[PDB]
Amino acid sequence: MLLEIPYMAAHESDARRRMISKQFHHQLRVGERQPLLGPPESMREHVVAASKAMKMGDWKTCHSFIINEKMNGKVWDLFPEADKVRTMLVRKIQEESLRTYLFTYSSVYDSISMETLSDMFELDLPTVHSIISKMIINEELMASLDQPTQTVVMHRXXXXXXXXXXXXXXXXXXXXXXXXX
Amino acid sequence: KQVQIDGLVVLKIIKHYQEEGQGTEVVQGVLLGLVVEDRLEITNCFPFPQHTEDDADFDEVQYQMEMMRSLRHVNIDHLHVGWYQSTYYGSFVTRALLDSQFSYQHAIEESVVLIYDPIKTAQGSLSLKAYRLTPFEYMFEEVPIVIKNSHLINVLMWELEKKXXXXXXX
Amino acid sequence: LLGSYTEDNASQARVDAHRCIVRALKDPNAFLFDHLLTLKPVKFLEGELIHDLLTIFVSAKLASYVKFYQNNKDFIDSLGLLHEQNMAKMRLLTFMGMAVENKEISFDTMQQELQIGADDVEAFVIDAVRTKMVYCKIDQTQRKVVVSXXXXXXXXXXXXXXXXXXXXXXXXXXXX
Amino acid sequence: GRVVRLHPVILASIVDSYERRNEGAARVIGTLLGTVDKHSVEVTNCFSVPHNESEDEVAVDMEFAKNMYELHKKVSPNELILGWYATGHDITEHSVLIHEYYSREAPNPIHLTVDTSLQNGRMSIKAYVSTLMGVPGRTMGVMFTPLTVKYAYYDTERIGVDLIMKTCFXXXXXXXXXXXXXXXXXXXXXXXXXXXXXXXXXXXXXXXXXXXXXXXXXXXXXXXXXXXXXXX
Amino acid sequence: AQQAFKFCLQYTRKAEFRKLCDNLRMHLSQIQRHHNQSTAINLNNPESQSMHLETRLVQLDSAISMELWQEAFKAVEDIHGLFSLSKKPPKPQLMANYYNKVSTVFWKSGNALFHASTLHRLYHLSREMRKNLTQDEMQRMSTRVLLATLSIPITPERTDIARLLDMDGIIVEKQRRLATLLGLQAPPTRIGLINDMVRFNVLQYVVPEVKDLYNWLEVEFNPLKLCERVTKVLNWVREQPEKEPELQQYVPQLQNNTILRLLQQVSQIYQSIEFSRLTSLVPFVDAFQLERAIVDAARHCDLQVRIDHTSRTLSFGXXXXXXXXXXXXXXXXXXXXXXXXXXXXXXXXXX
Repeated sequence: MLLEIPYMAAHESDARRRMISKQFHHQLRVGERQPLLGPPESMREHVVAASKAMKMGDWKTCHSFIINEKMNGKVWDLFPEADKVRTMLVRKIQEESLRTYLFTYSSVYDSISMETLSDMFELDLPTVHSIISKMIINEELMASLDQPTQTVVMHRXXXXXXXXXXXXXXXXXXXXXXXXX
Repeated sequence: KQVQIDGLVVLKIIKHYQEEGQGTEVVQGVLLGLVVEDRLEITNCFPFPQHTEDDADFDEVQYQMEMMRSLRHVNIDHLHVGWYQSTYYGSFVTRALLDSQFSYQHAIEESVVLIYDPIKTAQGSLSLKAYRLTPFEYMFEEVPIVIKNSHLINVLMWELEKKXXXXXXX
Repeated sequence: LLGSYTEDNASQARVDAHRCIVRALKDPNAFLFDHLLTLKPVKFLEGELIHDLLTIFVSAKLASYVKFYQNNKDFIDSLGLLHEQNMAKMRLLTFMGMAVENKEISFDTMQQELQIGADDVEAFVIDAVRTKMVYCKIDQTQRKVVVSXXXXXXXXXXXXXXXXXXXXXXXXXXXX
Repeated sequence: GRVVRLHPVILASIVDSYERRNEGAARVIGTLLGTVDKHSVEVTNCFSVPHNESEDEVAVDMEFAKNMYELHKKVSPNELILGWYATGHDITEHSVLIHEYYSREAPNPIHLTVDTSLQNGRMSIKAYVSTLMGVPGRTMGVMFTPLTVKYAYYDTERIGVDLIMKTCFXXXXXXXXXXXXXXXXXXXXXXXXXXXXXXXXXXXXXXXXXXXXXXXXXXXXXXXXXXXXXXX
Repeated sequence: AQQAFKFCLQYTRKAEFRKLCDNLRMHLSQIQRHHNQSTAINLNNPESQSMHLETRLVQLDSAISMELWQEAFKAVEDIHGLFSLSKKPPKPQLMANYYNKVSTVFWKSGNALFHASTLHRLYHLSREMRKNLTQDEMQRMSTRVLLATLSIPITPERTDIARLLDMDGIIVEKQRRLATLLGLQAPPTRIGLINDMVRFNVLQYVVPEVKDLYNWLEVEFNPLKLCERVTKVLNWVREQPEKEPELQQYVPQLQNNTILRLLQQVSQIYQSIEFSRLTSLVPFVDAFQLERAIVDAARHCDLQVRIDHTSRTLSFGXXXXXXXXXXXXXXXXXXXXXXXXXXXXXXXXXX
């Protein structure tokens, strides 16, 4: 979940910088195509609800659901350190959910506030700015951050994109030439 | 008053009448289109099946409803603006045809009756007319029919013997 | 509607003119009152209240009503609830007066003449009666509204020009 | 089959079908009727179909085919269901799959593309039947065979066409314009998603050298750009 | 069978209950095959069916009580298919319990239209029985039914899109068969369902506050006054023991509907409104939850927005481009109005 969700979301974003596979992804797909959607009972359904909650950007809901799926399962109760892992997972989920949020909502948002985002994801700014900048640089996202005012920018580039397309076309042509030969 | 008849409407009416003529059974159908201003646009038609019944009561409302619904999935989605028939008798021989028109007029007072003659229609001479009832007086009168074709349609028609945004704006 | 009202004014008893004036000034499609005001029956001094209403709806703004409210049936309008339909119309007519003088209208000026909240202001501009009356572009960043018998004459001239323009466009299409 | 003849009515019917919607981007689909029992397929009538395309997938109304055909049969049993048409102007990626659907009604399926935009004067029609040449040592692969077309008319229609060419010899549209304006007021995001799509198509082609899919995507992107220009 | 199901409920044997149900399915499939064979149970006979139907009814009940909702939904169609074959009517007692179960299933299912339908089916059936019945229940049930219909997610479909593609929603609903399954001629809209709510019998026993709410939101909705009206109306519901109970469980969807309407109306009123003002204009649980709602409304295409977090402003549409196509869209509307007006004038000409 933690691994494949932000990469899925981005794909939903359609930036498609990288492709990632997340376990239990197939099960989630089956649920979506299900005629009936019940409130979670089996553990995979609690995990599932946590996933969709991550998609919509409610991290609190997601954290809640894992316990709810877990409680019937007793899955997290079988570890001696369970508290520690609860808080640790709470943090990692905070991070990845912040990522997911940013991925899905960058379409309609041209600009952002690191202070508000920091408070609302319960993630200190040092983490926020880091995650966002890292990701943007890694995915080649047309996004710009002013560290001084702590603000972000998106929704752009056209000229560059066209240049890329041209390159691809050239490649295809070369291939055809091979066959012709 | 003017009835504008489209390319497919005119060709379907001539085709159907001639097919009807081989049958020896009179052919009727419905005209689809738009009442614009006084003027009426006939953009398409469809044939009604041959009935044992003559003139009025010929119409099959189950056939009509099915055909209209299936066309609607089709783009045109156009009001029934009247009916066409092929009737041999001339001139103005039959009383019975007119009453049909009264039924159409009661449904929609703007309705038009077109009559085509598939036997006397010959190259250089289409024999067709369009009528409405009058509102010692005569019962009905005839309005001349013009033809509307797009530039695309004109090019298409020229393949015989070959040797959308715009329309909206207009 | 002007036709129907003029025909009625010139056939009905003079006693029916006050009600006709209330009807005209409450009618959703009517913004021009000059032809009605100019009617000889309309002209008469005795229907002083009616004449005042005509001046108010033919020539004045919302401000002019406020100035004269103690001598016009503002109170009667309040009792009736007629005024709000009338109040709305006078505010619409005020926008028309402003647009005659200037094709760019600052929000601050409108609000004072409007006597309405700036946030609301756009809503009032937004409302359809206003839209039919006026076509304009709202500039929130610059806080302005760009709004590009006597009036009828001018309108006529415009219409003629408009037709010519449309013809040009059609001609081009026909060519293609 | 060696060749195809098409009646002028079919050309005009396809154009009329396309015209009512008033969509440049949209491609309309329907049924053709006539006689395919000889080496010359004669296309003599047609009717429109409800049709929608989402992504690769497209929906055709099977019940509509059966119900309209049944009425056609009551008018004239001589005009058999022999294939389908669309407004093109070119073969599309989904066409071999759509063609497999029409095969159920009749076989072999025949596809008439009617270029209702009429970019090329010589042909308003391209005709195809599905067949596979095959590869030795490998399973046969389906493909469209291009058949020559001519426009021909029975006497009735000849008379009709000559009569029509004698002199030579809006709310929906407004709504469409509004939609175009809305697209324009949004085109910065649709640009960036058409840039990606274009790249995708290129990728597909590369794989082929999938290729067809990529090509289709590229075409779609181009179409979307053209529609943006027309709106402007 | 009845004994077996009671066993499953009493000992929470959920895994076995599911298997029990499947066994019952296999048994019934056999009978149709069996019927051709001699000595087969006669699915033509009413007593035989009444027994089978009675079992499936209980299957639905236990399913709900064991919170096995997916199994519940499967058992509902099991029940449905038997009712179609059914000649003799079921006991209204056992039938009303059935509908009272469907309301729970569909509340959990998130299918609010089916939820309200099931409520209505139960109300129509509980009105008859008891022959003498409490009026205090008719009060709360009718109110519940009505509130659940106001509380339904907006069914509105865009005009521009529909003509071109006839497309609305995501769109996909795997519980679509169920509408046909409830003897409904077709899936309804919330406006349609409401009209039944609109009808006096639902209205007559309906608490007054809800009728007012319906006015405030569905009849004459004005953002500049909605907050006040709701503030004065919400006190009354809380005080009532029964009204509050009906109300407590619909707070969320109701709030969603109201806020959706506020966002749409603000989209109509403004072009670029301050984030402070927009959030301020419509009440929210939290400022950030309000932003969440606004984006959700945008994704479901009830509004198009661009949110600039830098300046704290929201725009309901590069800058000049967005103004140009807004102008075009205004001009178009103006033309339409003029055209329509001309038509009206034609009539005046005759006068």
